[PDB]
Amino acid sequence: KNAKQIVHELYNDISISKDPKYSDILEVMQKVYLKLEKQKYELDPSPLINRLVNYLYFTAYTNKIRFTEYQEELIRNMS
Repeated sequence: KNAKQIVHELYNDISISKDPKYSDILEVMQKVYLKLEKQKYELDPSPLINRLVNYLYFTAYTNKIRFTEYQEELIRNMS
């Protein structure tokens, strides 16, 4: 699984939720979606994915969000 594939898979599963607590995460991820298509991050998406992974845990803490095991697994894949 490459960066683009995992991000898309997580985005898709989170949007299935239909819980407003995830709206801010989805917002951030759409921007990550697009940046992954760019040249720079095409070569090395690592720094971008690391920022996303760190953002996910930080915001999850701040807003008391819980991810499912299925979602946590995908995040682990990213880290």
